Amino acid sequence: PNHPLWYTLCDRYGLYVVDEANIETHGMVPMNRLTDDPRWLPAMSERVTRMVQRDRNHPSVIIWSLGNESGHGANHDALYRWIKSVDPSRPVQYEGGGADTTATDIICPMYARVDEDQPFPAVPKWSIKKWLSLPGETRPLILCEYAHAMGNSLGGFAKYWQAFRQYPRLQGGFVWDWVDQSLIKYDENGNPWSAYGGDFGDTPNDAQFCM
Amino acid sequence: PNHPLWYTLCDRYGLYVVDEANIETHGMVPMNRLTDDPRWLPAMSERVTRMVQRDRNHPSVIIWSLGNESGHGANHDALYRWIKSVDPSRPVQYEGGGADTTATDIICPMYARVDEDQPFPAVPKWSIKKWLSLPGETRPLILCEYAHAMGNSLGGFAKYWQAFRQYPRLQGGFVWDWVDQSLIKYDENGNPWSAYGGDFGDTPNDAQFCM
Ligand SMILES: CC(C)S[C@@H]1O[C@H](CO)[C@H](O)[C@H](O)[C@H]1O
Ligand SMILES: CC(C)S[C@@H]1O[C@H](CO)[C@H](O)[C@H](O)[C@H]1O
Ligand code: NA
Ligand code: NA
Ligand code: NA
Ligand code: NA
Repeated sequence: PNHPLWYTLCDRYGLYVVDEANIETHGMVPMNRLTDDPRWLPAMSERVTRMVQRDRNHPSVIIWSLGNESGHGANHDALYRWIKSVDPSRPVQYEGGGADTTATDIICPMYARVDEDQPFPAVPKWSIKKWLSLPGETRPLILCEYAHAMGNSLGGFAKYWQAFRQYPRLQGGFVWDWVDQSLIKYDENGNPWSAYGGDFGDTPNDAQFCM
Repeated sequence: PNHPLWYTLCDRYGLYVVDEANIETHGMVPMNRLTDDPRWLPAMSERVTRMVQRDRNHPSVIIWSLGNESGHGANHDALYRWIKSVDPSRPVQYEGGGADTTATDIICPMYARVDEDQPFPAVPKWSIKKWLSLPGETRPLILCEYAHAMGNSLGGFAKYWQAFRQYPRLQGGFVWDWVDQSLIKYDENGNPWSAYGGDFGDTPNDAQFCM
């Protein structure tokens, strides 16, 4: 959840918002080790329930998200249903565990390509055009993350938009991401420079991936 | 419906057969002027019902077709249901009126392209990949006619098969078509040669489109 003023501005300037719970357990092995553990349901529930209690009156928020990269656990299904029950005015989405689980109203993959499939075991990233028509699938598809803008990037961006415009159910996505997470440091001449992972003695680190 | 021996051979050699009623009113304006006319329901019913009564015991026949290029009329819906009722063991298909009407269990367009949409009024031919995922659509797609092999042709044939293999619901199609409808004529020297439309004084005619 963001600083409270953010929603006020989106309400007034006009931007659709996906409000997301502060829940990410990416480094766990497997990714859903905590989210499928009932012992952690309480902690997770508050991160979801208290967000809804705080932001449910903001018109800018149109979709609720159960968090990010935490695999797919039984706790997600429980909280998915809690939200659907308490606030039926907004769809609920969550990408963990394959982007099309029982815990999401929207197929919301991250970095699924336009025409090329990436058949990873258990959690494949199908071509988005293909994903829509898989047997029995009927939901809209909006990428929660796509077009990783790291450095000299965004090659192939037009291919996504051509598909978005051609396929009714391909309803867009959220580019990753808005601003480089570089930090200011100062050299001997007191000149400020942009720093990334590892520049503060932090280790281990993932260097420029924060930009 | 074909010569009776054809079904015998298909049963024994092994070929899936689409048995089609002898009904085509392509030349009408609009194309469904007769098929939507109840006065013509009797004549049409016999062409469908008598076909089913004759070939319903052939295992090679796996799909029934209500005919060809006769637009979409109420008579089609009536006969679609008649077949569904008397023989639930075989899906019923029909391309007329848009290839995805209420008279077909299979999206069976003719010459719909792989990636390119052909937004014709009332009866558009959508890209086959796009067709499968249109809002609310769930049926399989098998082209009743594609890759018009007229003369030096079949360019782009590989594009269809790549799509067929990638998309579960794109289950193939029927190339148009098997053999040139050329007829033999003889010159002054008694030497035989292949003739087409117009070579018999027949006029008006459509020349080489029979091949
Ligand atoms: C396979 C790893 C790179 S995971 C990858 O790292 C990215 C770095 O910007 C983002 O955080 C993505 O959301 C994450 O899935
Ligand atoms: C005249 C075309 C626009 S209609 C086209 O003609 C073809 C000729 O081989 C086939 O008969 C197709 O089935 C028919 O739709
Ligand atoms: Na779209
Ligand atoms: Na990053
Ligand atoms: Na297929
Ligand atoms: Na022809």
